[PDB]
Amino acid sequence: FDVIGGNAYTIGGRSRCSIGFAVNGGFITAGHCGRTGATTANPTGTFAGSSFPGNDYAFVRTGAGVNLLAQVNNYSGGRVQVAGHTAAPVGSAVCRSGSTTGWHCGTITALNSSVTYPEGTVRGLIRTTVCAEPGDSGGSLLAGNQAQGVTSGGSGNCRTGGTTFFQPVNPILQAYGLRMITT
Repeated sequence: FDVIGGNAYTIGGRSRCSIGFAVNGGFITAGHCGRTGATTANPTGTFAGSSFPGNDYAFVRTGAGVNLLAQVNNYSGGRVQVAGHTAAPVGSAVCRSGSTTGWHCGTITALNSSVTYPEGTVRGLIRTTVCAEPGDSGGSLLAGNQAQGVTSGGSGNCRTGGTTFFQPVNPILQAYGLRMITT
């Protein structure tokens, strides 16, 4: 089974979230998607660290038969190569891949933003003009070929527009001592 950024995965049968990025040992996604020990399908895996609220990140460990690719689905029948994870500055054009709305782009308008979800406050977020809908959570945010973050949440939708916040990738890699797959 191929793990590609932006694709749906399921948790207890529910397509709640999208894949963020492939890393050594599995993939990273949003913490609100599930708690440590929860199991996924497509791909088969287990949450092996989750931080939400406060942060919004998680790592899902995958095992045999799962190919971890340095790619993000562009939802036009192609893939985008993930080349690194150098953070882009405010004003940068960024595109999000998620399993509900596909590929949508916008610009970074703030860093270290806070939002208050029903569950509590999440801080340290990338604020953007990219739209997202439920199902897109956990999905990839790219500036060109550089991983920026995974979809956390926001307001609005892709029909009328909205504001979407992303958990930056660097703190996730640091939290779990992970390296992004490049090849």
